[PDB]
Amino acid sequence: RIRGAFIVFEGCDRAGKSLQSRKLVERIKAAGGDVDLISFPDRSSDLGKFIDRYLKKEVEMDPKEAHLVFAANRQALMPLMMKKLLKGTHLVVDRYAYSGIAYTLAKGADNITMEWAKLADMGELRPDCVIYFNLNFQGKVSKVMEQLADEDRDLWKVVDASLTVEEISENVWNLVAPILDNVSKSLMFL
Amino acid sequence: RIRGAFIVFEGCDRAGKSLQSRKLVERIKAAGGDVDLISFPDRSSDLGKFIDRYLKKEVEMDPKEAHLVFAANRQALMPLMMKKLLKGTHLVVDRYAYSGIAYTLAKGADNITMEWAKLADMGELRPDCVIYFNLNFQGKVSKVMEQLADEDRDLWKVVDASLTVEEISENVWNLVAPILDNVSKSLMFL
Ligand SMILES: Cc1cn([C@H]2C[C@H](O)[C@@H](COP(=O)(O)O)O2)c(=O)[nH]c1=O
Ligand SMILES: Cc1cn([C@H]2C[C@H](O)[C@@H](COP(=O)(O)O)O2)c(=O)[nH]c1=O
Repeated sequence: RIRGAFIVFEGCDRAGKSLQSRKLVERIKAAGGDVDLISFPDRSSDLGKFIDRYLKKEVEMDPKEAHLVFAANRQALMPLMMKKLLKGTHLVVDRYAYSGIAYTLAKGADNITMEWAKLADMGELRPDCVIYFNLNFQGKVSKVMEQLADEDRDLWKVVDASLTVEEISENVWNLVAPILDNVSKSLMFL
Repeated sequence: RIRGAFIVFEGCDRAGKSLQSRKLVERIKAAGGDVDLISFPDRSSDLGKFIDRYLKKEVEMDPKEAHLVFAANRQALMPLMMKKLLKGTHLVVDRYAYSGIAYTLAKGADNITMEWAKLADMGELRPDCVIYFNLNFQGKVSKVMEQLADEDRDLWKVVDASLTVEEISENVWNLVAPILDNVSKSLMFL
């Protein structure tokens, strides 16, 4: 067993996650490393195109409905992701189950709790590290992201997404690099 | 609290569930009762039309993906269903979470268990009675339906779907009628 690391980037919209994920992937390749970039929702599947329609406000879904649909989109990619990590390929993943929970809880729907919202993604891979880009609807998403982060300060590392692009990139590298060495370990699951 | 009963019909395809559900609804109305008929998957929503495309083999979904999507389609209707029962309206429901489990387990996918498959539908209403129409892919769906039925012989009543239409209708009435009187009770959940 020689496995890659599983790195998740989380945060509110506009936090520069998309760019910082491409940069981390570039640093890992500059270290001769094998790495793939995954982004959720995965819009390339049939369900992902439905989700894209949802995000464009062309189709509607209730809170619990939408929660399970975004989770199904993640569950769909677990065989591919497990194969890649086991081959030794690192995964950098932009948004994951935590976005799923935070965006679902921020809707304030009746009869949803955090305990309920954790059921949908059970069995999915657990990341070796979650990088949270810390920078209204987005305001309550951040509140949930803070509660998740403080629930598990082992997994969650918080970067200052207000600093410069190159500066954030540097701080992310400094957190992630020790993990790349240390994991080559059993897979962890939610 | 004066609530209606929640009756689920389950079984393999071709078991006459669709007709027997319309007949039960007719008997309840003939008893002056308020009743609505619900069928899953609910093809009238945006997600339900996606599911219809799935069943027509026009879109694809992996086992775990499909499981959560069919479950989201059920979760979507829970506010409506709870409102109806609380108003005293009986619900006769053709297919439910149990079909969801059975059809999902019959695919024989890797890394699915019955324990996993029960997570998606948690929080949904639990029926007061499940009528199982007892009459290859459909062969393993029946095997799962038998295991579910024998797990909980309080809830599950098994009818002989080989007898005549009018005869099955009679046997279903004889099981359901005592429940209609007795529930008018707290709601039960999965
Ligand atoms: C992964 C995920 C994303 N989202 C949202 C966050 C974004 O507003 C949107 C698309 O994200 P994106 O901009 O990163 O593509 O989908 C959810 O609502 N639930 C989820 O589970
Ligand atoms: C409710 C439900 C139905 N199904 C299947 C059973 C049928 O083959 C099909 C449509 O059922 P229908 O003929 O009762 O409309 O969908 C699932 O695969 N999963 C589910 O959760």
